[PDB]
Amino acid sequence: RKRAAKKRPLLPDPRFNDQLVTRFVNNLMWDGKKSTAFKVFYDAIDIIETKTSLEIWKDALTNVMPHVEVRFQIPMQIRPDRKISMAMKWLILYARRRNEKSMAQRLASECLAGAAVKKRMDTHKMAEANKAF
Amino acid sequence: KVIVESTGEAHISSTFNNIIISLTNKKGEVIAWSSAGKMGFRGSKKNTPYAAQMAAEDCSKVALEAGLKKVKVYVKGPGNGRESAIRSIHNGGIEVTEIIDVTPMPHNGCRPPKRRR
Amino acid sequence: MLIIPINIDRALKRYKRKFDKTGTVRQLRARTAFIKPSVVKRAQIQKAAYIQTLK
Amino acid sequence: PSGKKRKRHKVATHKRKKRARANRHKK
RNA sequence: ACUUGAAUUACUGGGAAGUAACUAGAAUAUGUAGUGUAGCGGUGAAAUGCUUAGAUAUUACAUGGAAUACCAAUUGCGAAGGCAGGUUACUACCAGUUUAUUGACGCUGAUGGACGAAAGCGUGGGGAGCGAACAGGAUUAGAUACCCUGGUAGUCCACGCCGUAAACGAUGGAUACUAGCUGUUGGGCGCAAGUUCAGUGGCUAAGCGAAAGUGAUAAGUAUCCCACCUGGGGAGUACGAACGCAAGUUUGAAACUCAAAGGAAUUGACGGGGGCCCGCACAAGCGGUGGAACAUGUGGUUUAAUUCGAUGAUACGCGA
Repeated sequence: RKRAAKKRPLLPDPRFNDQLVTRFVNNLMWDGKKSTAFKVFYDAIDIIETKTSLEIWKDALTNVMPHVEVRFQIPMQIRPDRKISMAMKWLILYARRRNEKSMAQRLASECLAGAAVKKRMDTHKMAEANKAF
Repeated sequence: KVIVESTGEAHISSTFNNIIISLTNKKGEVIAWSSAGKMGFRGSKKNTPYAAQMAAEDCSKVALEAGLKKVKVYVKGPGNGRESAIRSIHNGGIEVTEIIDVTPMPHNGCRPPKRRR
Repeated sequence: MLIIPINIDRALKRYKRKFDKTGTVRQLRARTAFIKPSVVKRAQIQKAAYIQTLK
Repeated sequence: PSGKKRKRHKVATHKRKKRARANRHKK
């Protein structure tokens, strides 16, 4: 009986002029601080310049996109868009467990394509079991 | 030891809690059997189209490498899976030529057992 | 019996709908349990009365 | 009518029945 | 004295109407033989149970018991209980009609006789399935139950015994009158329409009824006969008697206690009844509390006093 949705339109960022970076830093924000989140993301993607650009980050963001979730524990597809919010949430949630020094340092999990693919593998292994529904 | 001449049947006996597929020669000698509970589906999912399909495909490409090409499937009993027990045999090699249903119905023979509350 | 001669999905759907039409998908769920005449004779006087009042 | 009136006549006929059963084989 | 009531006879029919004897198929169970390997069965999920000593599954044959899918139903028959696969024999009953026949031979019916669901009892067989009691598994705080796996009596047959039911249409049997509409069963008259008897359902007018309802198959208006009722509990109890192998059946009080029990309908309330909707109510996401130290509030314990009040949602950083 919510009867509506608005999807909350967004606005792109100056660097990389991309619309996914804005969603990523929005999920990265804490206590309503966007500037420091952008700073941390930029330091992280520049630290990732060891090995290309944010292309490798956005492709690593694909390996954490599940195709079916269990929610009598019935499996079902999630949505064509909630996939890139579960992927971002899982990446950001499991990048805060790395025992590195800084946030930009422990965010170096895009090259681990490492606690991010494990979640998708467990989801697929738990969804392929309850396939008779 | 049993002759596997290329004319046979597939007895699909289903019920309210399981299903059993048996590919059999044209003389009654069973060649290869399979069951939903046999295919690691122990629980309330034995009576499901996916379980029936897996149980059928288990024995399909087992009796296939024996000399069986044409089947005269006999279906018996109620329950789900009668569809995707012939679907995933005709879609897995061996070809079906009949869908004869031989579900037994008594003509007021015996007393049904004590309607359950 | 329900012998049906013979794509495969078309013939399978034909067989399934013939099986649902011949009145058996609900004939065995009635024989799974025991219905004594004292209860099988009221489902007629409560059905005929409904069909009559629906006229 | 109401069932409360027909009630208690099951208990009055069950207690007597159980008493007569428990008083059998007495001699 | 008469035929209109009643009964008999003649012709057309009618049915799961009875008793006895034969016979058929599907299905379940068991056994033998062939094939074949790891499960089968069960539940809201599990376990007990059967299985590598070859189960479940499939084919062929054999054995045995009970009940008769479709037809099949507000159908039909029977006084009621009740009666359902098919065939025969021995009976019984009913309806219509051109007959012929006797002439009130009729209705009801206390004592009484007969029949009388299921369960139960005795003797002798049979026993496939189901299954009281009972044994395990499961749920629960407990489960002597619901659920699951087995299972004795019984259910069946041949002689008997008891005579009880929500044995209900909760409406005794007759006869005669009083509006219609609409199906259906078996007859008659009909080339069809349709009409008239005998049964079986629904709507409804008048009329009855406290109302629900009934309403030509009356709970409508009359007459005859039988049974029963007189506040609730005690109580269908106590005592005596009759019947029965027994279980039990029939008849049937009193002392004592209360001012109430009871039927129909109305408004609200409620339901682990149904239908349609709403709310950060739930589903998703974020941040918390409950963990640690500090501040106030309150309960509790002490004090000469620890001022008073709210101590669920609607009190507890409240009056202040």
